[PDB]
Formats: sequence, structure tokens, C-alpha cells
Amino acid sequence: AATGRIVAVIGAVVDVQFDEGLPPILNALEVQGRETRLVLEVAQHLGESTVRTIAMDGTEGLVRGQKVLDSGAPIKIPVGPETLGRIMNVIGEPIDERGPIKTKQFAPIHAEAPEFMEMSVEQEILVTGIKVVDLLAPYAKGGKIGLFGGAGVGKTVLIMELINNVAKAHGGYSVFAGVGERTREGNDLYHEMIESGVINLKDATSKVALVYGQMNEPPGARARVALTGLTVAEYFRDQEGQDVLLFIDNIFRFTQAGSEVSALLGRIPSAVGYQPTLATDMGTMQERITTTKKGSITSVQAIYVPADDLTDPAPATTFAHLDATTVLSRAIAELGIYPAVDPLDSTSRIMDPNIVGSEHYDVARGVQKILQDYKSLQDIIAILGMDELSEEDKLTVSRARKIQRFLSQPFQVAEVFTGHMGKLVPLKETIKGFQQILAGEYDHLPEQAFYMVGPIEEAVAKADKLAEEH
Amino acid sequence: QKLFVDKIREYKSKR
Amino acid sequence: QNMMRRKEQEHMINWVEKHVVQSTIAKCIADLKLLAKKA
Amino acid sequence: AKLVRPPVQVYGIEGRYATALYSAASKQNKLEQVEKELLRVAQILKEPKVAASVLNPYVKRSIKVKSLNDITAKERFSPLTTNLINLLAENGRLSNTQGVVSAFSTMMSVHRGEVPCTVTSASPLEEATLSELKTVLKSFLSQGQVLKLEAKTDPSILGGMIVRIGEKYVDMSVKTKIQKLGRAMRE
Amino acid sequence: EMSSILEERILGADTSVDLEETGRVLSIGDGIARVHGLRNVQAEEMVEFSSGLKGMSLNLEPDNVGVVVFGNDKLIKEGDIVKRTGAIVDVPVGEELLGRVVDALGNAIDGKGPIGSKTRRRVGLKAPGIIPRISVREPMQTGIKAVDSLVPIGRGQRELIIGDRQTGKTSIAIDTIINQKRFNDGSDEKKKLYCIYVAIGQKRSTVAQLVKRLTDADAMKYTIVVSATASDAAPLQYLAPYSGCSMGEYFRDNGKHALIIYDDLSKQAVAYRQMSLLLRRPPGREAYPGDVFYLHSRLLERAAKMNDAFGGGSLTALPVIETQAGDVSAYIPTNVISITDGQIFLETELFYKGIRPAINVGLSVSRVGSAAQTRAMKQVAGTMKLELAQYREVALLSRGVRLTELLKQGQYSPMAIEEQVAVIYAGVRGYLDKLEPSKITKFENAFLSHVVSQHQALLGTIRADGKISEQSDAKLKEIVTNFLAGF
Ligand SMILES: Nc1ncnc2c1ncn2[C@@H]1O[C@H](COP(=O)(O)OP(=O)(O)OP(=O)(O)O)[C@@H](O)[C@H]1O
Ligand SMILES: Nc1ncnc2c1ncn2[C@@H]1O[C@H](COP(=O)(O)OP(=O)(O)O)[C@@H](O)[C@H]1O
Ligand SMILES: [Mg+2]
Ligand SMILES: [Mg+2]
Repeated sequence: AATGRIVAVIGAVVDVQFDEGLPPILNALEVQGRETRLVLEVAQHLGESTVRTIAMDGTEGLVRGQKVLDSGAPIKIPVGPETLGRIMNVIGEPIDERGPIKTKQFAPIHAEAPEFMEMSVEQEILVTGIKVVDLLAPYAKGGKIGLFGGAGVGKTVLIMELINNVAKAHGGYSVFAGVGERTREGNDLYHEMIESGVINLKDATSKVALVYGQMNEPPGARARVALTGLTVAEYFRDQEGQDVLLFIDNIFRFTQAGSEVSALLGRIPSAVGYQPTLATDMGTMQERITTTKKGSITSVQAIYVPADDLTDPAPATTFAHLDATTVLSRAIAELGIYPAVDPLDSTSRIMDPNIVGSEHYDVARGVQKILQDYKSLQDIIAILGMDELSEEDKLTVSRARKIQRFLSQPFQVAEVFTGHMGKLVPLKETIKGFQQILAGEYDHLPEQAFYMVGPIEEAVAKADKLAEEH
Repeated sequence: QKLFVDKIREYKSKR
Repeated sequence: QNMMRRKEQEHMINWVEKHVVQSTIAKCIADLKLLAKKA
Repeated sequence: AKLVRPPVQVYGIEGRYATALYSAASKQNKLEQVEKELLRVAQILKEPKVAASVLNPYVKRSIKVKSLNDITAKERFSPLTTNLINLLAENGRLSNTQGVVSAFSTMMSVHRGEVPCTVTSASPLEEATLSELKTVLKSFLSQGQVLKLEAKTDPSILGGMIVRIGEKYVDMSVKTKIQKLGRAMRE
Repeated sequence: EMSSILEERILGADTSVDLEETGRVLSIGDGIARVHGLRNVQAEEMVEFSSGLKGMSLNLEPDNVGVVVFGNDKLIKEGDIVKRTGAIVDVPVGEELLGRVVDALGNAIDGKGPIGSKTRRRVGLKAPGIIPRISVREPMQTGIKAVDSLVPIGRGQRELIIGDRQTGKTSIAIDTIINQKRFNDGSDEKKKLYCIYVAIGQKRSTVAQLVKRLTDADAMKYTIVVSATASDAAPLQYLAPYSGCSMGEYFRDNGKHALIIYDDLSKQAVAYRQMSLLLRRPPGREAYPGDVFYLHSRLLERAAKMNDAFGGGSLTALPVIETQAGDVSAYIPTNVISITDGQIFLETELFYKGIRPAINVGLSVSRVGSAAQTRAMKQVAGTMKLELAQYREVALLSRGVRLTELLKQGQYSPMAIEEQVAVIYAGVRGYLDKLEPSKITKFENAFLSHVVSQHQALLGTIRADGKISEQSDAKLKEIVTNFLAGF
């Protein structure tokens, strides 16, 4: 096809001048004369038969005038069941040293979002075994979830506990896309999925496909790897009808990489410093991760929050794309409460009495009401002390602290930190325990009897142990 | 090799 | 003794290239021919 | 529409206009003709009177290019060249046309295959060894190439010579060799 | 000496001349040189200016090349010649650097002559992928009781040392470097740790005194020091961490174990912000460029632990971050917390209250942690961490006070793992619950001297086995009870 010449190299932004046969936007171009395959994705047409492109790998060693070849199609990755148990990078090459991925078809990573007449409405609660999640913000089968959190508050531990519970109990070809995360964590996940039998290195019956572009990758790879994993999941949903799980961690890195290349594309910076096209990029990417009438994609996404802002344009823009947000807090994690989910900031769309039932709904609303009352009291509690509160106020503070402690839970993936064995509290135990703590059936137990327990039976047992030993 | 026969004249001078 | 040695060495070096300061393009033509051979 | 890229690329408004002129002439095979043309128009403008008539920012563009139309219809100029000057007065880029002329010159001097070489010496060079090193210089280029050798002199390089073949560069100076020897003697 | 000049400095002197490719400086300013020419120069290739300076070809543009100047742009004028080197920016690596102080480009600044390096390695290489790595298992001993017990560090890890100014971060790194002497002198060559200390934006006098502290402890013989101090150009303070990281990747790739300290990364982010703002790039939060996260993450990602098919080496990174007023929710602190595998929070309240090292045990964490402890240290430190959590909950109480005073340590005093285990054992079994607190340190001192002067056999058994067996358990029990009766 068409051949052109590099005319400018600035970071990950390469300008390529074609003499004839200009390539459409979003096409893939192969730089000629390199040891490893370097792919440039067309982003703009500058005129003068020049295009501007974003490089999917490093641009060092590139010389002005180097040959570039046009592929005639966007980045195409192999899609199919043969991707299960394999690791592939942003451009579909296997990075697990197990040979080529011999699939029958390749899909472009740029596609159109499903139409409005394909949207599905069904809303069925997805039980995760986590107390605060299943009580205050239940997830939904086939709904986008999203886990917001600052730096080091429990995003990856929570996403791995969700992986364990849901993905292991599942039967529908999970997919994991590591976007701008630690390569160490990717190796850990690969090997803990090899040992658990979810990835089968021989006699291939795997049920998870991994796609990884990590912190070490240039901005173009970190900006398109989410689309690559998204494409794998879209294949599993549409052309098989399967019920896919899709885990994305971390998806703020997509916006951040767009912001890193936006300056070099010559665009006036928006607010904060992000690209002017933040919301529409997030929309074109996030509207493809969706359940249709053809298949179901349960999408859990970790979302980094820069400097613990939550009003930074990237988290603020992500909020509108999710059905059940779970917001972790640093102030809570400094109290020792894990998972550090903020009870008064995590929402859900199925938190509706006509879906979860009046029992669940009323218990959740009461828990949130008592926690809100405690928060509003906290200021004069810490100024004057509790000795000045009303007796009803002392009761609301007591029950609120107890509910705080009961919301925490030891995680199976956190035995290395908690020392306790991981508990998986089913839904009715959660509802009943919290209903009882609300009613006042435990006004005599010490508050530390609820910290890091399973169901309320373990709380009463821990209280008995504390009372007898001490 | 003109500059070696440059240098060691100066080196002998310094000697 | 070693510090005096080093300092004498330093004055000797700046004096020797002062000697060159006070002080025939046959080598120039020879290098030209060599580069011409370098094609 | 397809465009003929010259063998050298000049940049700026000068580079763009001259690239346009080159790719226009190459599709009609009138390159040296239009060089003599822009040579002529450059000497047209370099005389002070209508140089001031055209660099005046208080003329109306219609007035300035009206005088330009007049003087360009005087010297039976090619439609290509009249059109170029009409465009430079349209876009108001007229005062920079010398540069464009400049550009075009350079461009076609790599069309004829000339390579500019510059030999700096510490002494005003002899004639013999001047053309001696000219013959030496000849052997670096492919056939079809012509040396534009311009040897200036700078008596600070302390002897030897510094020859620049385009951007290739040999520094046989003696000052730099003395610096290298001093560095080796210190390190 | 006279013939130390005509040695070969004249005969072998590179007095060659070659057909070089050149460019001409168009405009120098703001530490960036717009250079005309260099048609075949590569992106991120090192070029050399007329003054002997060096630079990196950052912006390949159609009509010019933007060159980042590694040094003072005072020595560059418009019209200067700029030669290609044909080599993407790289630094000398090898074992010939151990004991040498160098600047960000690999040049010796200790006056001991040139580094006899035979290998060069690029500063901007890519970190290893997913397959070359393997989980952290081997302990990286710091010699500090608090760190080695509660916040263990394995080989191949990234552990942030974060805290305000003058809270003992450099002291922790220097003790970690001094502690590796007991391993580097031993026989097992799979426990030797070669240390690297990159000093960025620091006072040069402080770096000289650091090299002195390392030479007195005879730790320089296995330590590289890369110095890009406060007066050096911002590009040099930008490059220094990647130079040090390549010097450490040399060991990581050849089956050896390196440790690297970046002191600190906040100053490298400040230098990169200077360069970015002088390049007219859009400033984000706190005027930092959009890719300061990438700046630190492509660097701290090269600290890996290879598997036994890729050599089995490692590279541990201890990046340092200085917070303002104890704010950890700032931009760059949270960036590096997002990159690393844990933190060591040093506090000003603890440091001012005589608790040194002022490690906040409740906030310090090590995501890898347990997988890289010895068995004996694990045995005693599990109970110690449980009791410390109990004590901070109620802030038993006397046990907690006893333990926190047992965690104090002196500067330049890294303890072997056996002696830390002995002290923590004597603290965690209760054997000073009734000794009033202020004598504890004294007791500790005396106690350990006892255990090292007379019971060397028990410590040797703990060293050989790695665990404190039931036999050694009762042995240490009678030792500590007999001493306490004597004390
Ligand atoms: N473990 C310790 N025990 C007692 N004193 C200590 C200890 N560590 C440091 N100090 C003292 O407190 C001072 C703090 O110096 P240090 O360099 O270690 O802190 P820093 O975080 O690096 O501060 P800076 O930003 O200035 O470099 C030390 O000079 C030392 O005098
Ligand atoms: N469910 C939990 N129980 C106990 N500790 C936890 C839990 N989740 C997180 N943590 C602690 O918080 C730290 C940060 O965890 P992680 O999720 O990996 O950080 P990040 O926010 O960058 O994803 C962990 O190292 C762990 O010590
Ligand atoms: Mg994460
Ligand atoms: Mg310091």
C-alpha cells in the first residue's frame, strides 16, 4: 500500500508525510527498519499530505525520513477462544512466550458502540460476598461497576477479592485488562490464575484472557490497551452470546495517557490540564463496555483518583458511566477499616425497594442514616467530647461506631495483612446482622467485637472471647 | 605523526 | 610529598602546552588523501 | 492533486512558496527558465524606489500589486512567475519574496547536483594545494555532482584546515588537536 | 612523574579525524538548543557540543532539532557546531563503578581517574515484561529493627521512604547500605547486595559527607554514588535516576542483586517540571506536566526480580519522597505511592519526641512483606505487630510502650537479623514488662552485648537455620531470664 516518510518525532507523536495514498484516521502504520514491530496510529490530518500519529511503542532511534508503511486498516488483534489463557499487548502480540495466537479472525480495536435498540434493561443483584458492597451498594449482573480510590487505599485488593469470588464462581469467559498498572501485579495475577486452574497451560480449557499495557509503556500503548481488552470482551459477548466478565485496572490511566499525548498533538489544554476531548474519548470507550440484547458484560473497573480529589475531571467524568460506584476513602483506611469503602459515597442503581426488597432497602437506608448522624456529630464530639452529647446522641454514636466496625471484613487475599482468614458473608447474614445492630440487640457488646469479623455470629463469639479472656 | 614530535620536544624542554 | 608531586605535574602540564602556545600542511594533504581513500 | 517534492526541503513561508513554484515548474519542464525569471524579478525589487513602493504598509494592496502587474507585464513574464508575484501580494507576503527567490536558488542547485564545501584555514591558501584538495574533495561525491568550494580563512585555528562538505565535516585543525591532547594529558 | 604524561596519552590519543555529521546551533536558551542540521540524527540520541558539553536530541522537527543540554547553557553560543555520536543516550555500567562517585553521565568526580568500564547501557531502556519476573521471596535486610520486623523489604521490591524534611530518610538509606557489609564479606555470593545512591538536588557538601560516612564504614567498596546536586543543570538532575537505574540493571541482568536509592524523587519531579515549563508544555496540577507519573513510573518499573531463567537477579529501589507539612495526599507523593509496593512513613511528631527512627507503624506498609522475611523474624514480629496494633488501639498499654521504646535505634548501627530477633524476643515474651520503660534501651544495649560476647553459638544456629527452633527457643529463654536476674 502507501509508503511515507517520518518528518518529525516528538515523544510518542510522529508526523508522517505521504507522497500518495494518505491513510484514513485511526489506521495502523508500520515503521520500517526496526528490530521490534513499532505501530503508529493515525490521529489527525495536518494537510500537506502529512498525518500526525501516536506511537504504540518507543520512538527512540527514529530518524527523520525513515520509511513508514500503511496497513490499510486500524489495529487488528486476534479474537476468539484461542485468546483464553494468553497474555497479549496493545497490538495483539503474545507476551507470554507461548507462540502465536492462532485465531480464525481478527477484530479492529476501534468499533462503534451498540445502538440504543440493543440496550438491555434487566437488573439482577450480583452477590459478591462483601458486606458493605452487598448492603449499601449492591452490584448488578451485566452492569458497569467501577471502584474509585486514591493511591494505596485498596483498589487492587478489592478488585482481586471480586476476581476471586465472582470470577471463580463464574462460567463465562472473564477478561482482564491491565492498563497502566504494576507489571509485578500482572505477573502475580498470571501465576495465581495458573495455580488456581483458571488458566490452563495445557489441554486448553481456560476461561480468562489477559491484556496488559502497564506503567512502563509509552502513552500510546497505555491509551489503547483498554480498547484492546474491550475488543476481546466485545467478541466474547456478541459473536458468542456468552456472559462475559470484564475487569479493567486501572482505567484512569487511559485518560491520563490521552492527556500526556494531547499536548504534543497541538491542542489547547482544557481545565486542570487534561485534553479538551476528555469526555468524548471516555464516552466512545465506555459506551462499548455494555450489556446488549446479544450478550452480557459485567464490567468492574478500578478508577484512580488523583491526589484524592474526586472532582478531578477524570473521576468526575467517569461517575456518569457506571451503575454501581464503590468509593474508597483514605480517611477510613487510616482508621484501619478494610475495605475502605465510603458508606456515604457509594451508590447503586438497583438500590431500590422494588428490586432488593423492602427489608434490604430499609436496613441499608437506616445504616446510612445512622452513619450520617454520626458524621454530623463528629465535630462537636471532637471539640467538647462525648460527655456533652444527649443520651439519645450517645446511643446513636454507639450504634454508628458499631456499624462502622461491622462494615469491615477480612479479605481472603489480605491474610498477609489482616492475619485473619478471609470471610465470605452471604447476603442474608449481612442484612440480618445489620438489622440487629440497628434494632439495639447488641448495646452491651464492646465495639472492638465487630472489627474484622464475618457474620454477626462471629461478632458475638469475639465479644464472648474478649469478655472471658479480659 | 607531526603532533607527537610536537609534544615530546616540549616534554624534554620541561625536563 | 604526593601533593607536591601532583601540583608540580599540574604546573608542568599547563607549562608544556604554554610551550605549544609559543609554537607546514603536509599532514593536512596526507589526511586529505586518506579521507579520499575513505570514499 | 499530486505534488512534485524537490530533492531538498526548505521551510517557512519561503520554503512553502518555493516548493509550490518548483512543483509547478516540474510539471511543465520550465525550471531554469523560471530561475532566470525570479533572478530578474529579484533585481527588479532590489532597487530602492519601488522596493519602498512595495514594502510600504500604507499602500493599499490593490495599489502595490497594481504597480506589480504593470512592471510584470513590462518584462513579458511567464504566467507562472506573474502568478507567483500576484499570490505574494495577495497574501501580503511580498516583502519576503527575496527569501523565496533565495529558496528556489538553493533548491535547484541541488537539482543540478551541487554540494557546497567550505574550507577554513589559518593561512590564506596557496593555489596549488587549493585545487589539490579540490581534486581530493571530488572523490567523495557520486557522478553528476559539482563542488561549490568556498575557502575562507581564519588565523585562529592555529593551522590545518576545517572542511565542511554540506553537513559532513572534517576538523583537521591544529587548535582542536591541541585541545584533545591537553584533555588526554589531564584525563 | 614525567613519563606518566608520554605514557600513552600522546601515542594513544585518538588524534584521528573522521567524516562527522554536524549541525549548527540556531538558538540556545532555557536549557534548550534549537540546532540546524543533523539530518540523520535519531530521536533521543546523544550529541556533543563544541564546548565538550553533551545533549539529548529530544524534538526532531522538520527544520531543526531541539536538544536538551546536559549542563550549563552558558557554554553554548549560536553558531556552535554540534556533532552526532550515533549512540542513544547511555552510561557506562559494570563492576568498575563500585567505589566511584560519578555524575549523571558516568564521569568520575572523585579524582581517582577514569572508570575502566567496558560495557555501556542505555538510560531509557524498557522494564522487563510479565514473564521475566518472579515474585519477591528473598529478604533485603536493612538492619533497622522497625523496618526489618514490621515493614520487611524483599529483593526486587520498591519501597517508598516518604516524610517531611529532616526526619531521617537518608539515614535509613545509609544504614541499609552499611548493613550489607556483613553479606558482601561473607561466602554466599547470592546474598551480596551492591548498593547505588543517586543524589538529586542535594547539597554537594551533604553528598561528600555521605561518601565519607560510607568510606569510614568501608561501604564504598561495593557502592556507586551518582551525584546530580543542587547546582547542576536541571537536565542532569532529570537524568541521574536513569543513569543509576541502568547501573543497577547491569547487576539485575547478570544474576546479581543491586539496591538503588533515589534521594530524592521529588527533586527530580521539580527538575522535570522546570524543563517542561521551559518547553512551554501545559502545566497540570501544581504546575506539573501531564507525564510526571510516567516520569517516575517508567523508572520505578525497572526495579524487578527476575526468575531463574533470566538469571535470577534483582534490583530493589528505595525512592525517597519529601512531603510538605506531612501532606501525603499531594500529587507527587500519591503518584509514587501508586507506583511503589509500600511506604515507610516517617513522622515529625515522632522524630521530635525522641522516637528515632520515626517510623509510623500504623501507616507504613509493605504490599509484599511477609513473603520476604526469615522464619525467626516472622515468628517474633507477628506477635510484635499484633501487640503493637493492640497498643495503638488503646492509645495492653505497658507492653506497647515497652515495644515502641524497643524499636528505637541509633544512627549508623544496623543490627544483624539474629540480634534483632533476640531483642524482639526479649521484648515480646514479656521479659521487661515490669522493667520501667526508660531503662529499656540501656537493658537492650547490655543484653545484646551479652548475647554477642558469650552466646555466639545460639546466634550462629539462628543464622544457619533461619528459624528459632524450640531448642533455641528455650535456650534464648534461659539466656534472657538469667541476664534479667543479673540486670
Ligand atoms: N535513627 C536516628 N537516630 C537518631 N538520630 C537520627 C536518626 N536518624 C537521623 N537522625 C538525626 O536526625 C537528622 C536527620 O537527618 P537525615 O538526613 O537522616 O533526615 P532527612 O529526611 O534526609 O532530611 P533532609 O531532607 O534534610 O535530607 C540526622 O542528621 C541525624 O542527626
Ligand atoms: N481488604 C483489605 N484488608 C486489609 N488491608 C487492605 C485491604 N485492602 C487494602 N489493604 C491494604 O491497603 C494497601 C493498598 O492496597 P492496594 O489495593 O493494592 O493499593 P491501590 O489503591 O494502589 O490499588 C494494601 O497493601 C493493603 O495493605
Ligand atoms: Mg490499582
Ligand atoms: Mg536526605
